Amino acid sequence: DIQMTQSPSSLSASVGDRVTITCSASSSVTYMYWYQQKPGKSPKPWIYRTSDLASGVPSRFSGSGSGTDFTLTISSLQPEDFATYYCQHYHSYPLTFGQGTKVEIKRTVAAPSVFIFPPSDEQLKSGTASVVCLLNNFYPREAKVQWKVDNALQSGNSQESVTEQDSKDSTYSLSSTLTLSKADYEKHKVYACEVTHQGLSSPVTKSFNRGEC
Amino acid sequence: DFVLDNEGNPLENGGTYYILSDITAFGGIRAAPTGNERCPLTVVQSRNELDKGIGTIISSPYRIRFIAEGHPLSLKFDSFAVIMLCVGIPTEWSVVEDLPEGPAVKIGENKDAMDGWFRLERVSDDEFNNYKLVFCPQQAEDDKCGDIGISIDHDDGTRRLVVSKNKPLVVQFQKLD
Amino acid sequence: EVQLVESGGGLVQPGGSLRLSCAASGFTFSDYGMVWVRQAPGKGLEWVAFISSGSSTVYYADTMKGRFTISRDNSKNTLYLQMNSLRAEDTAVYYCTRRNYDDWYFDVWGQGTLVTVSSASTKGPSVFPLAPSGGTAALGCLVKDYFPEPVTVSWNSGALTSGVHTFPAVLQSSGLYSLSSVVTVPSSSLGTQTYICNVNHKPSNTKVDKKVEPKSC
Amino acid sequence: IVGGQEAPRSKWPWQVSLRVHGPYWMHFCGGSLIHPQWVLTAAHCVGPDVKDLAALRVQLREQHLYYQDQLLPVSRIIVHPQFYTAQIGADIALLELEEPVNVSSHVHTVTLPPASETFPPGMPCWVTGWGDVDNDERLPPPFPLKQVKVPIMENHICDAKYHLGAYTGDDVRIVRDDMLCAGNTRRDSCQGDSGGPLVCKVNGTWLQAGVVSWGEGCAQPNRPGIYTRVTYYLDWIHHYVPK
Repeated sequence: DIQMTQSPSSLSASVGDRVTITCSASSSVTYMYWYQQKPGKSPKPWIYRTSDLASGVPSRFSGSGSGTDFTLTISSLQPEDFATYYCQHYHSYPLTFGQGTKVEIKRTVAAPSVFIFPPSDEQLKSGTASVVCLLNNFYPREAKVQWKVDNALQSGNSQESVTEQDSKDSTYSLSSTLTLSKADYEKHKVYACEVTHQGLSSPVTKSFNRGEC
Repeated sequence: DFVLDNEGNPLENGGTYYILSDITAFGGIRAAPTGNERCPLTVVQSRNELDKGIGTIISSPYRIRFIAEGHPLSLKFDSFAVIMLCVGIPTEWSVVEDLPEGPAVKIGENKDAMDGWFRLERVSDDEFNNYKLVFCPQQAEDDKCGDIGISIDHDDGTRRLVVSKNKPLVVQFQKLD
Repeated sequence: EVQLVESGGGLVQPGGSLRLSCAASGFTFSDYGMVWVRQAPGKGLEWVAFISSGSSTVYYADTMKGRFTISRDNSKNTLYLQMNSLRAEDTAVYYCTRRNYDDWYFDVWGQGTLVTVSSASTKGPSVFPLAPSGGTAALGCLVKDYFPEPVTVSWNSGALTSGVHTFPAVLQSSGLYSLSSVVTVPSSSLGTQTYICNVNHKPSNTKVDKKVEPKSC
Repeated sequence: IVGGQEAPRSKWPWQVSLRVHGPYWMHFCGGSLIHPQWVLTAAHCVGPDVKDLAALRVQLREQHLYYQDQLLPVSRIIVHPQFYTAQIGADIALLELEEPVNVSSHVHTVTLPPASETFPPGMPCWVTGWGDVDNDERLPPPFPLKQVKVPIMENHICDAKYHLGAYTGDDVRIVRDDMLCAGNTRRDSCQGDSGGPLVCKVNGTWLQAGVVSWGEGCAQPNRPGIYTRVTYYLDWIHHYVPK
C-alpha cells in the first residue's frame, strides 16, 4: 500500500556540515515520522508529524516535506549524530519504514597501529592455526591487508572484520584472520601482514618466525 | 487537502478571495472587455503587479465548510464597478469552447457554456501555497480535465484565462477584509 | 519508569514455532496500541504487526500475515507474537514498541529479542589467547567456532574497558562464527598486570575466563 | 442546520463529529454510528485525497462541539470507489473504529433501512448537525447540536426543480437514483452538516434515510437539500459492516 524509498543509503560528512536525508512515499501521505538508531541499540523516536521533534532531540534536527517528498535535516552535524536514520509513514495499514541512511563522521587521517599474533599452542593441538593481524584506530575506513607466508601471497584463506566508528574519536579498527591447517602452518617459517593506508607514507609489514621465534 | 490562503488558513466554501500570481510580475484576476465585447466578459490576469484584482467567491456544492483539492468548484466574481449598461451581468466563471484562443474563461450569460466543474490542485514548492485551476467536463476522468493557462492576446497583450496544454497559471489566494 | 522487555527469542528449526512475549511496565498498558518491528542482522527496521488497546483491531505486514499472530493480555500487561512455519528469512531481532497516545509515533521500544531460524546445531566457543609481543602493547582473545550469535566479551570482569575493541563476528565456511576481542595496554604493565577475557555465550550456556600473558618467546 | 432547534441531550445518539488534526482537532464533517465499530459519512468529507489515520479522530455524540471532547482512533478509511471530482455522486464513505463503542441509551447506533424503503413524501424526517445556521452564518459558541424536521421531496419532482434557473438541459439528470431530496426555504442542512444523518421514523423505529451531501446554497428556493440515499448503498456498506 504505502511504500517508503529512503536516500542516500549511506553518507560521510564533516562536523558542522548541513546534512539532508530524503524519504519518498509511493503515494501521497499527510505526515512523516523519523527514528534514530545507534549500532547495537534500539531505535528512538526522533521526528513525528513531519516537523515535530521528540523530547530531548536537539534543535539542529528538523523535518519538512508534504505529499510524497519529505526530508530530515541536520543543520550542523555533530559527533553524537553518528547513527542510522529511518523514515516511517502512518497513513494506513500496512505500515512501512524506509531502508535507512547510515551517517558516518569525517575526521583527520590516522594511520593504523599494526600488530601480528601467531596461533596459540592450545589451538595448534586442535589441528587448526589462526594468524591474526590487527589494524588499530585508523581513519579513513579504506585499508588493504595482504598476507604473505614465506613471501608467497595468500588468497582465499583470510577473513576481515571491521568495528563501527569509535565513539571516542571516530576511528575504525580492523582484524584480518588467516586460517590454516596445522600441517600447512608447520610447513612454513615467515608469517607477514602487509598493510596499506592513506596515513602510511609506505606499506607497513608486521612479521614473526614460526612457533618459538 | 484543503486549499490554503496566503496566511495558511483553509479557503472557506463561499468565501471571497483575491486570486494573485505566484510571481511578482503579474497582478490579480479580473474582468476586461476583449475583441467585440460590450461588457467586461473575459476573465484575465492583470499586468499591473499592484492590482489585486476582483474578489472571487469560491464555492463547492458539497455541504463542507472548506474548499478541498479535488472537490468540484464554481467561481464567481463578487460585485465590481461596471458601465451603466453592464449592471446585472452574471459574474459566474464559465468555459466556452469554439473560440480562436481555445476554450476560454468568461463571465456573463453563456448559454453555450461547457457543462462541468472547476477544481484546485496544489503545485508543489513547500513553504508557499501555490495552486493551479483545472476545468473538468461533466463525468470526466482526471486525464480528460484541462489546466487553466494564459493566452496573451496577439494585438493587446491582455492575459486571457483559457484551457491550455502549455504552462498552467499558478496562483495564491488572499482573503478579503 | 516506562519500560518494555521482550523475551522468548532463540534458535528454532525452519518450519518451527515460537511465541515471543513483551512485558510492559510503568504505564496503563490497556490504553495503548502496540506493535512488533523486526530487524534482520545488518538490515533495516521492518514493521511486523499492530494491535489496538482492546485487541479488536490487528494488522500485519504482507510477508508475515497468517503465519504470525499478534495478541495481548491486558490483565498481565503483556504483548505476544505467535510465530509459526518459521523460515530462514525470519531471523531478526524482534522489537516490541508502544504507539504514542496523542501523536502515534513509536515512543518506547524494548531492547529486542534475537530469533535465529536455522537447522545448524548450537556449539560453544573455543577461546585462544592473542599473547602480547616501552610504549603500547596489544593483546586479545580469539573466540572460535560458535553458533548461534551472540557472544559477549569483557576484560578483567568489566574493570578493563579502555582501549578494548570487540570485533563483529564473521561467519566461516563451516557455518560457525568467530570473533576476536583486543585491548591496547602499556608495555610496562605486562608481567605485573593480569589480563583476563571473560567470554560469555548464553545460547550454549558457556562461560570461559582466559588469562592472556606473554609466552617463553 | 437552518431553522430548527437545539437537540435535547437524549436525542440522536448516533450523531458523530469527524475531527482533523491541526492547531486544534477541527470538526470537518458529521457522521453516524451504524455499527458499534463503524461510522457512516460522505465521501467528499474524507476524499478524494484521504488523510493519514493519525490525522483523524471520531467524536461520539456531544451536546456542545469542542466542550468535553473524547476522541477515538480509526483503523480504516473506505471511500466509495465510484466517487470522483467531475461527478456529484457516489458520495458515501465508511470509517472503521479501532474498538467497538460500548453502547448506552445516550450513545448507540442507528438502524439502516431495508432495501425496499423508498422514504416517500409525507414521512417524518429529521436532519441533525453542528453546521451553519444560514448561508455564510456560523453556528455560534457553545456550538449546540441542532435538529430540524425536513419535508421529503420525490426525486423526479426534485430533479425538475434543480433544472429551474440553470443552463443544464432537461435531457441530463441532476438528482440521481442514489440521491434523496429533503428540505425547504425554512428548514435544511448547511455547510458543516455534510456526512451527517437524515433519519425518518418508520413503524416505531428510526431509520437512516440519507447522508448530508450537497445542494445549491442552503434553504434556497427550488434548491432542496440533496442526500446520498442509504438504501442504494446497502450492498456496498454490507461488504464491510457486519449485518
